[PDB]
Amino acid sequence: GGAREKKVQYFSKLRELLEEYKSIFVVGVDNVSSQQMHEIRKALRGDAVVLMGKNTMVRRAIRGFLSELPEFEKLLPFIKGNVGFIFTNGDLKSIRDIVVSNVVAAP
Amino acid sequence: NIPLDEIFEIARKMQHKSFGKNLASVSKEILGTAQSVGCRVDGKNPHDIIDAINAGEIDVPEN
Amino acid sequence: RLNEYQVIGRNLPTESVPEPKLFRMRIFAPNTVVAKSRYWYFLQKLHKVKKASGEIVSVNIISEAKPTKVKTFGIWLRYESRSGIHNMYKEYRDVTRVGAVETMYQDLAARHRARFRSIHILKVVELEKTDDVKRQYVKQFLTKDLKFPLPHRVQKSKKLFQATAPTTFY
Amino acid sequence: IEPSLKALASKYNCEKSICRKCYARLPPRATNCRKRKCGHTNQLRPKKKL
Amino acid sequence: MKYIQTDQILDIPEGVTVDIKARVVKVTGPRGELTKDLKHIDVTFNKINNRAIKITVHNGDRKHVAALRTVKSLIANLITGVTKGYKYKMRFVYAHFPINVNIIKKDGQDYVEIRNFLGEKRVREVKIHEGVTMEISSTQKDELIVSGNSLEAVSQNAADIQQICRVRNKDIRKFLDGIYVSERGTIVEE
RNA sequence: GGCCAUGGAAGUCGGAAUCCGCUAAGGAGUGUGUAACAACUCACCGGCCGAAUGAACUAGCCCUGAAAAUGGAUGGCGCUCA
Ligand SMILES: [Mg+2]
Ligand SMILES: [Mg+2]
Ligand SMILES: [Mg+2]
Ligand SMILES: [Mg+2]
Ligand SMILES: [Mg+2]
Ligand SMILES: [Mg+2]
Ligand SMILES: [Mg+2]
Ligand SMILES: [Mg+2]
Ligand SMILES: [Mg+2]
Ligand SMILES: [Mg+2]
Ligand SMILES: [Zn+2]
Repeated sequence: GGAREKKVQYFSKLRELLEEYKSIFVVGVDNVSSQQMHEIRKALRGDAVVLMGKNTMVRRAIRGFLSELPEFEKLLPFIKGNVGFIFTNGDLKSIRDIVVSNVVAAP
Repeated sequence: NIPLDEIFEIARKMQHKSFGKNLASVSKEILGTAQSVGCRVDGKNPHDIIDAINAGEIDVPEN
Repeated sequence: RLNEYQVIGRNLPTESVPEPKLFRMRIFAPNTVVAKSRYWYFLQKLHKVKKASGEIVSVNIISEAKPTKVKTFGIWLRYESRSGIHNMYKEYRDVTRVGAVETMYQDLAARHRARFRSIHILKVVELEKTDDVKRQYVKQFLTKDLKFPLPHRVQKSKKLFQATAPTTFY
Repeated sequence: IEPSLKALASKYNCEKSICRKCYARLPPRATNCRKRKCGHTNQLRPKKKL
Repeated sequence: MKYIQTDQILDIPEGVTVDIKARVVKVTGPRGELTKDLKHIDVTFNKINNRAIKITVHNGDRKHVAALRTVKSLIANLITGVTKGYKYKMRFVYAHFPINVNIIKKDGQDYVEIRNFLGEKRVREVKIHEGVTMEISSTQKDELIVSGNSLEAVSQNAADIQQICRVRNKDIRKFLDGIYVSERGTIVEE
């Protein structure tokens, strides 16, 4: 098994706080350095969460979780392509304010 | 040894390193290279102080 | 050209044991003289019995149940090479259990130089499910609506000379 | 030679593997020698550099 | 293993009309026509539609199966030769002696004339293949552009030019002089 | 720009080390490049296509291993789904 441990582990914290936090939204990124991310995290120690991982697996583990929190019932056909995960519990105005920036964009 | 209480200051001193979720991870990181050469690090070599601290030895919640 | 035989034998009865257990083997042999010989060859590989201390009780041909139904057979083998002794498993398409075994002997003769004397047939099984087929070279003939031509036909002539140009259409 | 052109030249003259038995000049990623005289050996080693 | 049947699918773009009869492929496109005889291979062709062609090998062994996708790739190269063209760019590599390259015409034939290669008094001449266009790049210093519809002729002429500029009796790791293919693309950029 | 060596070595000259933290991802680093950085490339994790894939081993025919002297012998011709 080996990886399946870390596999189901990625499916552990995958939820837990899921119900705790409020309805999140899109989190798209591309060509993002590791330092970039790392710093964004600091800006969110308790402000939010910085979850990341693959695309298909992320579905599967939760794609069937339509038994514990069915709620979604369809809140899944949205992870398309390069997709991360940033949690939160506040308001929309206090969202992009505590991310964005940290830009290295260029030609 | 030289763990003392003043190494927890090097944490807040170099509190610009490992963003480690909790500040104690600064110490953890600080210690993480403390074995680089290996010295009198708590009268021993790291990976036995550090690793154990993460495993849960005493307790240093440090605010 | 082979047939499948059911050979049944037993140890000779003694005053201690007057009805020894009857043992049957399925033997693929060209005739009944070799069928009873192969039986004793394999019993002495397993049991404390001899032809001198034993008795052949019955020899019967086992005919194919549906000789005009196309089947796929799996054959488990144990053969001796020039260097060692090996177990193998192979698959064949044929309509009779005997005709698959005839192909097997030709097949291990051709690809491994394994003579008849070097081969033990462990088991011949007809594969009921299409998922039971493990080998590619026979699974490719289990596809739906299988069609293929036969290009480059060579015609055998009764005469030495033909006055018209040869052709290979077909 | 400018470094851009020296890498282009090195792609054809230097970035190679060598057969240990017959000295054939092989692609760096080759697993066997292409020559029949050595038996398509896997005993290769990178072409040495200055 | 004698695979029962193996298939490859050619794709014909909109302006291209492939035309196959007795293993002689004639591909027609906006840029022209190219033909190739494949009588040394046993393959069969089926026209799926005006934009697709099935290429089949029946009951072929491992090597004869290996010869099928190469047919696919050659015909695809023909298609892109008559719809996009081919372009190889060569850079002139020398440490000390500049290479004097001219496009000459002798005996009614076009030639590539290499002079002063590594200081040699020898004048190297490479015949320019039919259907192959040479040009001295104006936008780049020490660049040769080899272009044409046929990939085989263009790459082989380029190889002729590269091979005639080989270094003898020296350490070629140190004496890196020569003419090398630097860019392999198409006339129509994508 | 880890420690020590070092004129300099900052991962990519050389020695004790092979850790920590964020991580899903990253080695105190697999290379090209520098006096040295930088720089790019990898290790691993990502997006993408979507059905198969990798490793070790066994034995058949073929190839290499396989160099001697007049020209020359599966008996000869010749033979390649033989
Ligand atoms: Mg995933
Ligand atoms: Mg067979
Ligand atoms: Mg005629
Ligand atoms: Mg070596
Ligand atoms: Mg030499
Ligand atoms: Mg010399
Ligand atoms: Mg064998
Ligand atoms: Mg000899
Ligand atoms: Mg002689
Ligand atoms: Mg002979
Ligand atoms: Zn070799």
